Amino acid sequence: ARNVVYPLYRLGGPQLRVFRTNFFIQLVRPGVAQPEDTVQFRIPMEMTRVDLRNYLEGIYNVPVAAVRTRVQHGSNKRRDHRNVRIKKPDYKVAYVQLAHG
Amino acid sequence: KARGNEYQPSNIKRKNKHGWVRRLSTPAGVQVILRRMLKGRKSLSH
Amino acid sequence: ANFVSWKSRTKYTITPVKMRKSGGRDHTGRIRVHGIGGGHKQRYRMIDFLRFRPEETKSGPFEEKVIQVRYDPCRSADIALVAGGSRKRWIIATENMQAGDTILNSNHIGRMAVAAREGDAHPLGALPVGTLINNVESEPGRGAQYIRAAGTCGVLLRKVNGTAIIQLPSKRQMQVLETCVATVGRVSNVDHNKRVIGKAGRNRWLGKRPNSGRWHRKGGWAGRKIRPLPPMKSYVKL
Amino acid sequence: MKYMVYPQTFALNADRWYQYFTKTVFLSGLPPPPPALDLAALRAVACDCLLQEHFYLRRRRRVHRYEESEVISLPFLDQLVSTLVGLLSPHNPALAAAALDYRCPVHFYWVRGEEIIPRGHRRGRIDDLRYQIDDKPNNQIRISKQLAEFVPLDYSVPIEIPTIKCKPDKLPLFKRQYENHIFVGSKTADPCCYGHTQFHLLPDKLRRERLLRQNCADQIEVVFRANAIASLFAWTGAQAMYQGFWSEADVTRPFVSQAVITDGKYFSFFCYQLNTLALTTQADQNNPRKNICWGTQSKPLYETIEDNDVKGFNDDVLLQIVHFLLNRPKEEK
Amino acid sequence: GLEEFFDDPKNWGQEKVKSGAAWTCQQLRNKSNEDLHKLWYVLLKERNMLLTLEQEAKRQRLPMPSPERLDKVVDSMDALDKVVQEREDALRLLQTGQERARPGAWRRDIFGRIIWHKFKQWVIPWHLNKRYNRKRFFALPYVDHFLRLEREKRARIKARKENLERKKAKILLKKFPHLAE
Amino acid sequence: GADRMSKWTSKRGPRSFRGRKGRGAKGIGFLTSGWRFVQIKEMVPEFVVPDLTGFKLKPYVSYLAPESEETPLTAAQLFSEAVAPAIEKDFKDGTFDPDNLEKYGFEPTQEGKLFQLYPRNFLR
Amino acid sequence: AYEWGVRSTRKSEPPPLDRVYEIPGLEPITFAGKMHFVPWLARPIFPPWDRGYKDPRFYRSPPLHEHPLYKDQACYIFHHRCRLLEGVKQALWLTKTKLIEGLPEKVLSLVDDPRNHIENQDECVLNVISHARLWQTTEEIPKRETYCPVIVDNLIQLCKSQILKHPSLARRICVQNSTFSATWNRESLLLQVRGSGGARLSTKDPLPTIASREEIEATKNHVLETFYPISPIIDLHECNIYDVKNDTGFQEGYPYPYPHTLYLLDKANLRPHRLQPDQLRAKMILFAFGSALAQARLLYGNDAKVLEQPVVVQSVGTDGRVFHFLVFQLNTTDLDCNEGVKNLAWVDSDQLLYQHFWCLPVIKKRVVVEPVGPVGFKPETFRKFLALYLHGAA
RNA sequence: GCUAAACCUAGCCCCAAACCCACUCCACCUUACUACCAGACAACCUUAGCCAAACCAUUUACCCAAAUAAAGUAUAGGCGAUA
RNA sequence: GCUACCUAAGAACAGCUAAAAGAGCACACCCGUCUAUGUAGCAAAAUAGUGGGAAGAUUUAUAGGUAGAGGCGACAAACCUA
RNA sequence: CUCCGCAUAAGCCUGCGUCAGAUUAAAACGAACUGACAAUUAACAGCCCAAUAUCUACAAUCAACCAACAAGUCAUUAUUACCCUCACUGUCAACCCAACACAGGCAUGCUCAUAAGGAAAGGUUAAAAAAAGUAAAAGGAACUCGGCAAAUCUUACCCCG
Ligand SMILES: [K+]
Ligand SMILES: [K+]
Ligand SMILES: [K+]
Ligand SMILES: [K+]
Ligand SMILES: [K+]
Ligand SMILES: [Mg+2]
Ligand SMILES: [Mg+2]
Ligand SMILES: [Mg+2]
Ligand SMILES: [Mg+2]
Ligand SMILES: [Mg+2]
Ligand SMILES: [Mg+2]
Ligand SMILES: [Mg+2]
Ligand SMILES: [Mg+2]
Ligand SMILES: [Mg+2]
Ligand SMILES: [Mg+2]
Ligand SMILES: [Mg+2]
Ligand SMILES: [Mg+2]
Ligand SMILES: [Mg+2]
Ligand SMILES: [Mg+2]
Ligand SMILES: [Mg+2]
Ligand SMILES: [Mg+2]
Ligand SMILES: [Mg+2]
Ligand SMILES: [Mg+2]
Ligand SMILES: [Mg+2]
Ligand SMILES: [Mg+2]
Ligand SMILES: [Mg+2]
Ligand SMILES: [Mg+2]
Ligand SMILES: [Mg+2]
Ligand SMILES: [Mg+2]
Ligand SMILES: [Mg+2]
Ligand SMILES: [Mg+2]
Repeated sequence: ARNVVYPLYRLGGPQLRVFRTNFFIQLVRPGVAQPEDTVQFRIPMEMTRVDLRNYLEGIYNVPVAAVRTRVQHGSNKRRDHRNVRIKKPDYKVAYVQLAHG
Repeated sequence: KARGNEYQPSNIKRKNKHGWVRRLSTPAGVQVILRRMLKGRKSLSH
Repeated sequence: ANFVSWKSRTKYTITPVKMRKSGGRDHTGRIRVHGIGGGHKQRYRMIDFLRFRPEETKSGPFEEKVIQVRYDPCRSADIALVAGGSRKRWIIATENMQAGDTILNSNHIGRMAVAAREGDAHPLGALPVGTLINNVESEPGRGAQYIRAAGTCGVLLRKVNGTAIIQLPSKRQMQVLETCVATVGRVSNVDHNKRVIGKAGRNRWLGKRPNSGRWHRKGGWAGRKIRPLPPMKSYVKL
Repeated sequence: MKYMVYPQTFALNADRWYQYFTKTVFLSGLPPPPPALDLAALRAVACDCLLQEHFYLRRRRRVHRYEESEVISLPFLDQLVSTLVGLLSPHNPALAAAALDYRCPVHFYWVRGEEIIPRGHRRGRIDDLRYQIDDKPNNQIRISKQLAEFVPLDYSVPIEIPTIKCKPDKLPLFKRQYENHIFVGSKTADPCCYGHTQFHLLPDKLRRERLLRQNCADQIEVVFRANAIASLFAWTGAQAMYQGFWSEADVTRPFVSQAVITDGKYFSFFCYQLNTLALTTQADQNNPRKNICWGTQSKPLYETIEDNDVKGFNDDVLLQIVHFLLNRPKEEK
Repeated sequence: GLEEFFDDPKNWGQEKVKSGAAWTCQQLRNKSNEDLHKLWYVLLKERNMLLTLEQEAKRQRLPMPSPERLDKVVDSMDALDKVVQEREDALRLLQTGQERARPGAWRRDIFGRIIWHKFKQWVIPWHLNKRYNRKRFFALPYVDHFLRLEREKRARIKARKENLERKKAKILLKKFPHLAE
Repeated sequence: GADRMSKWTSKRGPRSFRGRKGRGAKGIGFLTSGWRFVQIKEMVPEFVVPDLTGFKLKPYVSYLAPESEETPLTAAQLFSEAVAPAIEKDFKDGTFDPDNLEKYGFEPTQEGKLFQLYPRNFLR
Repeated sequence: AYEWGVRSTRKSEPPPLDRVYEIPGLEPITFAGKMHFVPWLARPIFPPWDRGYKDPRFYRSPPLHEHPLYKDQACYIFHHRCRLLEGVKQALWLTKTKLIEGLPEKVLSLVDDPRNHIENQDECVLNVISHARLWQTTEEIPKRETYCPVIVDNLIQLCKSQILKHPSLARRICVQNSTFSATWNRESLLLQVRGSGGARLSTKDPLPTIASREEIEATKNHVLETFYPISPIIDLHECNIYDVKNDTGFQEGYPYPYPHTLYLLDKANLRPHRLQPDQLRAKMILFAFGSALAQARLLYGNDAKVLEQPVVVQSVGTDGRVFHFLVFQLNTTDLDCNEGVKNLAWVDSDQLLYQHFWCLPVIKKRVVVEPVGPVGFKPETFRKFLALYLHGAA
């Protein structure tokens, strides 16, 4: 989840479980040529590749083999009125490979 | 010889010389931060 | 400032220890002594100036075989690596000390004198009168401090009332107890004072920065000062 | 800038990409074929080596699963290769004079294809696509003579070489600039210049259990094929360039090599025949030659190890290893 | 599978798509926790679909078929979160009496300002934590002047606001005489 | 000469600065010798997705649903709905005691529970 | 005496405690209830804290005297890193053996037959040297850690290529990462050799006895040489937390139990790190004695007696250019006394395989002087190595 | 005829009255805005000068709890400036 | 973060004669003797030619230290953000 | 033409990729200006390593001969504890420090003349003065404070250090 305090873990102990996750993803069309089994998503910063794999395999039941994530940086070059930079938000681009051909 | 390039950028040096921890280490830096807060500066420390 | 002394090792060992130069700066970062800085990188080798240091589970006089005699950057003399029992130590080599020799460290004081065999350590009372010695200690168990430099040696001038009167290399008389352990003979590198630097770069190699170019007018302190010998310095407490 | 091609790779379907990069067609099975040996003794030696590395040797450390690979499998492979070549030297005289190298670097540098630079001041300019393979086979065998060709230099296959639909960067494959090396495991002055057999051990990262957990069950054979193709192509190209053949002076004779990939419990066997080095676009526009890589499915050498016994030893796998080691160069009249 | 990220193929390309109302707080309270969980997952799937559609519309420079659906889904999910939080807060108040689920305290900072410090989860005790001990939760007697200056600045701002409001009221009364009554 | 106004992220500074800064993702393991990362499955969050077969609820609600009054849930309301019937029944029957509030549903201490209300040791 | 460690580097003393604690019957008011430090309030006294649960990454071991295997008696352990001061003499004193210069006559004569010689011996050895020193890697000048084990492995393979001539050479293997431990007594001093690393030649046929019972009995006249005033246990790890066991390096049932030859390497790239030849020979002697003693204790029990069947172990210690050969025959297990039957050690010392190798050509006055290749090659060292390898088979 | 010119609000100032601030969630004293390990570092201490005395060295007004008046009176001061 | 000095761990120095060099000729590299141009200039100290050193008291990358009633200085009353 | 060029480090932060406009480039279409849309995917680096005691004299210079002084970056063991695995961050560009699209400053690896990178001339005419070069009859310092500059690549001295 996002903007939450994860309980501290100690050796042994229970399993960290999230019941109502607030991680929302969006399937975006790739801007460049990609392999057939490759799907591109835009995700928040707090979402890891393992979390994305579990999300897909538990919610949408999509077989997932490999996930590769990168951080995309928005442009802060634009100057609005009063000559103040406006920051385009940054995000995370994730590439997921289908696991059964 | 040619001058004007006395500023050679270095992030480690910049953060060590001027930073939140450096300011708060000594009471004088705390007073500097207080003056900046009172004036209303957007950037209190480097 | 952030000045942490490199002298942080608390256990003796013969392994050379990396030392950090100071450049004449104290713990505050200020130049307290001028003309110091740079030089060749040096490693410090610990020296056990307490010649009579019996190892654990043992007592009384002992003897050590001199494994090696070699050079030391931290001092003008030479360092002798020796082994006794199961303990290996560094000491200050005498004028004539080589591999295979067997030095004897003793604390026994008898009515008769001793042969004074070069590098052997004997108490001043045991040593004969008028004998050349080095590495003397001001107080029993304090350690050798007053004869260390290369080619320096004192002479046992007198033995009166359980006290030993020695002549320091500065020709001043020093009175100590007769139980102070001293090493016979002269220190190695007799010709140390005869060396020639040759070039201004050798001082830089030895880490001696050049003197300031300012012209200082000499005052009343200058000029030859013929003064009487200072009185005998006595550490015997009554 | 050049693509660092890794033989043992975590990429998915990397075998097809490596086939495209090396102009190699993959065939199933083994190449068609053109004193008494004690199979019982060979099996006993293999079992003794395995039991020494697993049970007999008294480890002084608590061996963890991550360490298990280098602790057990690598010394096991080295000792097995040494004992097998020692025993097969009477049967194959070439092994007596052969050089056995343990974990030596193997490098090969080649150029295939061209690209148009998308951005920068170099935009709209043709840039050659350069590749570099840096492999360190666990055990390899080198000789001063070349083995017989598996198939003629003009041999053709009906299977077409797969073509990638995007850039190699999507493999993923990354670019870096460093020194270009063409190495056969030894410098050019070594008399033993040709290769006989390589032995490769898969790392813990590409283990079968981890692949199953990551849903790469069908990717085990892909990883095996990719590692074999990359290693054998690099070795054969390095040998050819040592002999003096390059892109503009293609090989006049096939260069053959053999590889045994293993994960400590499963073994696979591959044969490679380099028939062309003209992989650049200019010299490949009209080049009909195709490199050929014969491969076999992975088979378990043993089932389980219990106390002082080895369960389900694979005489077929042992005999295939023996045949690979017994392959010998042709003798001239 | 990956089909759930897109709307119905028949609805693809339609100018407008019909949609219902958003779940209200009372309606969500009427439902059980498991029903709320399942409805939350359904709303999450719908929200992902709507976000994908909006992003693709921005990519293709075409208007979104129905932007209001995303707002309705967001409102429904916020209402579900509110209901769950209300239930959790009521249960916590009953069982323990603590208002907040995260321990905290009122601490004076190094600048003399009173703030709410929320405790963090650690393994070592509080005194053995070097980084925590490096923090200062007290103000030495050199911040009183700055506190007074900030108070005076706030007082000036408040006085300016009140005076401006009174001037505006006077101008309004001048323009409209009948407002005097 | 540095933009003080811009946000300090992991893309700025030398290699050590870039590697020691993160985007906010929670850790799921720890580092050991050789810079080797060991992942903890328990530290890795586990999604709990129920079965949506036969679930009659839908993302939207028909506009024909009648309007209802809004009453936020309170502690007193929850106590009246859950514990008050049992407490009243036991009081009328004479079996009520002031020592079995835990039997009625009270929790003396959150310690020893997988899910603790205060401090909250569970995720949403 | 002078005490090492200045007070500035030493840990600073805690600040003086407040006097409210000194005052009786008065409860101090501290900031323990505020969970943070304030100058005005007194400093609390914090009770010791125990983590409770065992965290492997944050584990503190119990005190040394509380360890289960703690003994006041000190055991002197010799391992691969230990470097003896006296060297060969100290090793002989510790191992209760007599030194004999030169390899055994049987071993030397094993290669006197030209049939046993390897085909193109000089050419093959020159190729091995060139491959290790120049052709090994892409580097222009390979380092000692690279070319010493390669030299040893290539020489072993070249010697093993004689299976056609000698079928018995197929009854041996080479084992790496083998560790053995042996323990004994010398003048009521507990000594333990823990040999780890190196290459162990493992066979299933024990080596024949080099010497004879007449020589074994005549060794009684020999007296061990002392090196006063240096204790024999110098430069050995004195330990109090130890265990006494007799491990041969392998569990029972190993097909190749007998140690034929132990190969020791001095491959450190630094001369200070590299052992002196005397220290390396002493290490070889100690390792061979430890292996022989472990085998003897396993076969004949832990009792102290004169071994009717002597145990012969070979050792080759090399630094890549210099080799040392040792044949150690253990004859007795009664090592406490300084008199009686003593073991034997035939040692050949300082055999140069070559004088120098030029990885790059030497050009002086635009004229090539020293071509690339070995200089001063000596095939006698390789002949002795081959004889040691073929001992027990030919 | 261009360039241009003109505007009436935003708001601000002095008083009066009244003693003002404080935490959707998450992050923020380490390189602040960085989920998660063995510390002990803790505050207190005359203001000085410019300037006037036509230099300057003693000296030279700086709200300290009721407006006014006593009163610029007593008193202090290179008995000067001035207080 | 320029500069004066110092501290910790690093890096570079082709080729020729002699080899023992705070040695010679001579590139990278450092410095800046003389001339010309420029003087709101390309540059709030530069360009071209010509020069001194170039295995050492040399040049240099990174982090830290010495702060003004001072630091630092192979004393030029140098340098301490033109 | 090739002063370079390619990559890393440091620095900056989307700053010549697509589409719709053309304000604007020290002329001008190019586009570095405006808005929207794409992007850089880890193997390469960063982010490491339990405790208590204990060990570590023998330089580098192809390290082998000699040869030194300035005396030198590059090691362990004993016991206890320890089943578990591939997370996170950087990856773009024609780019940094000098008010600039500044002839200045800028650390390394490879290439040693290039396989990579670029264009001194907007068009015309060929006045004076000025700047950079080439060539010159006879003489060869007679010029000038001075052989300053240019050419060829000398001899003998004096003062100071
Ligand atoms: K000296
Ligand atoms: K004045
Ligand atoms: K310039
Ligand atoms: K930039
Ligand atoms: K004149
Ligand atoms: Mg990444
Ligand atoms: Mg500036
Ligand atoms: Mg600088
Ligand atoms: Mg000194
Ligand atoms: Mg002087
Ligand atoms: Mg002077
Ligand atoms: Mg005045
Ligand atoms: Mg005046
Ligand atoms: Mg230094
Ligand atoms: Mg040179
Ligand atoms: Mg010179
Ligand atoms: Mg010169
Ligand atoms: Mg002067
Ligand atoms: Mg002057
Ligand atoms: Mg890596
Ligand atoms: Mg790049
Ligand atoms: Mg420079
Ligand atoms: Mg070009
Ligand atoms: Mg021009
Ligand atoms: Mg013109
Ligand atoms: Mg003329
Ligand atoms: Mg004239
Ligand atoms: Mg003339
Ligand atoms: Mg004239
Ligand atoms: Mg001239
Ligand atoms: Mg001079």
